[PDB]
Amino acid sequence: RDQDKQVNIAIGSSVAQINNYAKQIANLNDQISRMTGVGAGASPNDLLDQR
Amino acid sequence: DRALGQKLQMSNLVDVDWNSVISSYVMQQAALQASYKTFTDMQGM
Amino acid sequence: DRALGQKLQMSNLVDVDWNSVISSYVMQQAALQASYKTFTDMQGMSLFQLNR
Amino acid sequence: DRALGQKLQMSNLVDVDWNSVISSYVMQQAALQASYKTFTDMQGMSLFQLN
Amino acid sequence: TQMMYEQNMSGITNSQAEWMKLGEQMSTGKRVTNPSDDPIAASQAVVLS
Amino acid sequence: ISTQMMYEQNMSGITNSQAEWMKLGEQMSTGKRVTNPSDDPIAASQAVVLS
Amino acid sequence: RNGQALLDLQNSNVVGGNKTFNDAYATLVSDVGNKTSTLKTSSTTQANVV
Repeated sequence: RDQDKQVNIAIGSSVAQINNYAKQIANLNDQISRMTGVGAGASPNDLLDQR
Repeated sequence: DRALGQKLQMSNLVDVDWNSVISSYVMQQAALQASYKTFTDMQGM
Repeated sequence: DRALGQKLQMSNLVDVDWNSVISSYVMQQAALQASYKTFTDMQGMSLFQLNR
Repeated sequence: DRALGQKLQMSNLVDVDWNSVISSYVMQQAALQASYKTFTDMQGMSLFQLN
Repeated sequence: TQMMYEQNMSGITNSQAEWMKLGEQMSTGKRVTNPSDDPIAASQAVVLS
Repeated sequence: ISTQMMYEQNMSGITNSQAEWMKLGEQMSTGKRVTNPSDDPIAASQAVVLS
Repeated sequence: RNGQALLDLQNSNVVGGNKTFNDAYATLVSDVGNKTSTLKTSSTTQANVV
């Protein structure tokens, strides 16, 4: 039973982090578009790799 | 024996592997030296 | 016999297992040595930040 | 044993932690070397004030 | 000219900060300290404690 | 600044490790799990009553 | 026996009623962890942008 006590709360804590991932990438991708077009020849190579 | 199992399972989470960290430590020291030489040259311009 | 039993009782309160403490201080001595190195290394390196 | 207790009690007033002192020693040693360097370079710049 | 100085200097800074962290863990001997060292497993550490 | 910080840190960690080693040395030399009221007082009191 | 009963309080779910005291500490820890991680990374990314 105690093994399950660990497992359940651990996954429950897990899920929120992926929502954090999603919103972070949402805003990041919001910016990469501008930095690509406004780059107009430049490229945020770090924003390429980091995402 | 239950306590022994718990004791080692804790190490699994908290502890640090000496070898990996010392290797990374030396490597990053080398990287530091590289960066410093880079700086002093570039400032030499 | 009643004295013997209490004599055995006494030790568990106050005596020490020898193997645990020995192995312990050995390993902590090794860790102590390693951190000692790290101090010496880090300060000598910090010297290069300005050895220039 | 009471004399030993005195001895340790003495230490608290007069004994020096070798690690603290040596750390401070190398720290101020670095300061001493660096400070020399700054004087030298500044004085060279002064020499160039006239040139 | 600024950009170049900042580029290389901040290179030095992040290289140091990396080494600082490796230095932290090595000197202490603990791989994990805090939400920044372990936002996840430290909770199970509490449980097992 | 952070040079200072990290050397100090090393100092903190090394001192804590040494303090552990020194308490180990205490019990080591004495061959006793306990000698003081501030080790674990209850054991001490039980020792007096058992004596 | 009342002394024996007190100890069981620690085994009770009451405060964490969906949980116990243990899990209050641990879940608060997990919360600060998620916050620390996500905010740190957002800060780093926006610093890169600027």
